[PDB]
Amino acid sequence: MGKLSEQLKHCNGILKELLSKKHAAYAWPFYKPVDASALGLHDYHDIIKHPMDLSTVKRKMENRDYRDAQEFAADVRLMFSNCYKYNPPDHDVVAMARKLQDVFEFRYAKMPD
Ligand SMILES: CNC(=O)c1cc(C(=O)N[C@H]2[C@@H]3COC[C@@H]32)cc([C@@H](C)c2ccccc2)n1
Repeated sequence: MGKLSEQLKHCNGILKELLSKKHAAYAWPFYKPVDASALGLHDYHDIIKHPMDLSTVKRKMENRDYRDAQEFAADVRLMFSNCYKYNPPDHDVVAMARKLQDVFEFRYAKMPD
């Protein structure tokens, strides 16, 4: 019942909410890795050096990869940053990223001390 364990339980709660039916209308583009070939995005891996998605975050949490809340938050924010770097700001996927990041940042802020 340490501080790191407690903060990682809060992180796991956030991850479960991001994957829940409540947010599915805007969360679904972030469920699995970007399939660049399938979407015709043949420049994606030249522009994005570190791809990230919620299935990879879930795998790392299940494997006890994350040692603290800051490491978890860095991967979730990397996922949003990749979206803002690659996509024009008027694409629907950017509006969806903005909405899911608002859910993330407001609950992350309620981290137990
Ligand atoms: C994480 N996902 C993405 O970054 C992404 C990018 C693009 C995409 O085509 N981006 C190309 C824009 C014009 O040329 C350069 C950027 C399409 C989609 C798909 C799944 C999609 C998402 C939401 C609503 C409809 C469709 N996701």
